Amino acid sequence: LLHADTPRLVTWDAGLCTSFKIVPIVPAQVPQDVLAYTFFTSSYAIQSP
Amino acid sequence: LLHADTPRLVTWDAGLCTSFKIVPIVPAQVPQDVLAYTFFTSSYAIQSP
Amino acid sequence: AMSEWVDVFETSDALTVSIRGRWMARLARMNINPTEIEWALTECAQGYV
Repeated sequence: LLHADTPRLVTWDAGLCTSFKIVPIVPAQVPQDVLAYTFFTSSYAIQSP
Repeated sequence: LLHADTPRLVTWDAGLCTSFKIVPIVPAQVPQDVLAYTFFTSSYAIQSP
Repeated sequence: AMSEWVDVFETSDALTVSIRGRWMARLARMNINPTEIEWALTECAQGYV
């Protein structure tokens, strides 16, 4: 055994390196001219950042 | 009836016109930077020749 | 087929990034290589092993 009260120095994060997040305070839904992207018979929805 | 012991000359092959095939002798799996192709929300896997 | 390290663009925040940047450095400076360990442990032994 290794009894020493050793500190964990090496640690990893596979996620995003950010500490601030943008949130909605007052929701809303508005009409739009374009509703989605289409490819042949497929159709993908619009995802905003 | 047609009794004659007639030979089959005309025959067809819709497959591949090759007679040699490449095989794996010793398998292996290695880590890669790229894992697949992505299109909008779809994602296709990488198929090697 | 995987790279030992990589630089990528992606959502994140300069502050957090900058911090982990220094944390990186600090650790890296603490590096040792086995050869050094050989010398250390051996010298401690006062020459019996």
